[PDB]
Amino acid sequence: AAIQRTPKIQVYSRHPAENGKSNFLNCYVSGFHPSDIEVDLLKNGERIEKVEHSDLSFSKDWSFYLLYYTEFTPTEKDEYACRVNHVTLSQPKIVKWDRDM
Amino acid sequence: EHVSFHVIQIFSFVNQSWARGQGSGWLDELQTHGWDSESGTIIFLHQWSKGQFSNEELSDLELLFRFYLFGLTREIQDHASQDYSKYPFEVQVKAGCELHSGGSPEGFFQVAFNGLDLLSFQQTTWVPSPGCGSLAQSVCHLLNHQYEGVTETVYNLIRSTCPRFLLGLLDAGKMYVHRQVRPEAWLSSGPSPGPGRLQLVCHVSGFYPKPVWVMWMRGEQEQQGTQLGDILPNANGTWYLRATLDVADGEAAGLSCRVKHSSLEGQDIILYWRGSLVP
Ligand SMILES: CCCCCCCCCCCCC/C=C/[C@H](O)[C@@H](CO[C@@H]1O[C@H](CO)[C@@H](O[C@@H]2O[C@H](CO)[C@H](O)[C@H](O[C@]3(C(=O)O)C[C@H](O)[C@@H](NC(C)=O)[C@H]([C@H](O)[C@@H](O)CO)O3)[C@H]2O)[C@H](O)[C@H]1O)NC(=O)CCCCCCCCCCCCCCCCC
Ligand SMILES: CCCCCCCCCCCCCCCCC(=O)OC[C@@H](O)CO
Ligand SMILES: *[C@@H]1O[C@H](CO)[C@@H](O)[C@H](O)[C@H]1NC(C)=O
Ligand SMILES: O=S(=O)([O-])CC[NH2+]C1CCCCC1
Ligand SMILES: [Cl-]
Ligand SMILES: [Cl-]
Repeated sequence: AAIQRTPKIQVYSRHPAENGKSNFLNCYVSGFHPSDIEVDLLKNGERIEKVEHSDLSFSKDWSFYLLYYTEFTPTEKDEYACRVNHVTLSQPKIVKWDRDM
Repeated sequence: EHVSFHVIQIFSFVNQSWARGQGSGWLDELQTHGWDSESGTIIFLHQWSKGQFSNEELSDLELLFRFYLFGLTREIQDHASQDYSKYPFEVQVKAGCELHSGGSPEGFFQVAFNGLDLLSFQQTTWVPSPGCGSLAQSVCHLLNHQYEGVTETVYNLIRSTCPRFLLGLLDAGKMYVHRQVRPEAWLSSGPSPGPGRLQLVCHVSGFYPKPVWVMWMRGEQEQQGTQLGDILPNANGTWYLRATLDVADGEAAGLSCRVKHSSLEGQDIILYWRGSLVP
């Protein structure tokens, strides 16, 4: 037997999105299992290269979570997203970061 | 007033040759230790991460971890290369101890197979998980009979070494563990939950400790309609929290987000919804 859990993907900035001021974009990918996952931060569609992320960990139900984060300077023209691929996803899920949030 | 320290290990067995392991140490929710798998060493994430243990003691801990990794992988792979269709599979281990109010230590050692509870170490005996029986019962039998010093070592680690190390860690990192970081709070307009309707959003980011109270209110009446999000992590050990409320436009004036946190020292954070009302 084995349990498969679909990742929860939440995208949020560390500070208010002030177009021009540096900031941090966080993608929190939680509640997934098994551990193999592919997380990418995307600026306007292409993959960001300067992406840090926490060490893998897991909740009390044994599901895993990860925090990917990057410094970024948001602008009006820019759209930022988090793309997660996992065995539970037929195809990668992309969650756009709501600047207006 | 309760504190814990955990060592978590995650093993992915891909085939009868390959298997990758990860490990970390956690004081409550703050990661204090990583594990370098190439050198097989503890990574001290903070200046105080050695927790008043000697370099000899910590290098010996690394020795024991390396031997335990070797033997654990060896025996599991030995059993699994006979069931190769079972590959790939994941094993998770959560060991450690909780210091209870009054200073009472409760150690624990829990193992999951493929994200399902496999077994635990209760008092001084391996206990299989109810459900997931045959493999649990088997492993529990092997652990309770063949593997001698494994059991005693586990008991002494989670019952004596873990709480001593935990209190040494709290003593060494007193300034970081008991820090108070004032949050930043701002307002925004989320997606229209309908025409005329209006989604007020209140963000509270950058706070430690994790406990926080966020609520939309008009005066003292807390709006029962506030939807509070999850407490999400920022990097560098602060937290983020969104609380939303959809109201009727024109009834949004006078609403205000309210944030209480220990770091505030009483003077709570209040942010009134302005919208297009301020020239
Ligand atoms: C620090 C150390 C201290 C901790 C260590 C303690 C834990 C270590 C590990 C604990 C696990 C012990 C419990 C075991 C339970 C079960 O025994 C055993 C399976 O039971 C039966 O076994 C049979 C085999 O025997 C199987 O039948 C085989 O199925 C296969 C399908 O792939 C094929 O059909 C195959 O057919 C052939 C073929 O076609 O050729 C025929 C050949 O005859 C055969 N040749 C043989 C057999 O010699 C060949 C074979 O595969 C290869 O040799 C060829 O390359 O294959 C057929 O045999 C059958 O399904 C199966 O149900 N469970 C497992 O595998 C589970 C995986 C093991 C570990 C998983 C859980 C991790 C351990 C738990 C956590 C670790 C410890 C917890 C705490 C940590 C320390 C405190
Ligand atoms: C294993 C059970 C131990 C439980 C009691 C631990 C006592 C605390 C003292 C430990 C000091 C450092 C803590 C983290 C060690 C590094 C680590 O995360 O290693 C994981 C590795 O093993 C998985 O590859
Ligand atoms: C065993 O697993 C490793 C990890 O991916 C891989 O490099 C190796 O080729 C695998 N063996 C196979 C696929 O036969
Ligand atoms: O100080 S603390 O807020 O307890 C530390 C929180 N660390 C988080 C960042 C990595 C993702 C999950 C845990
Ligand atoms: Cl290994
Ligand atoms: Cl605004």
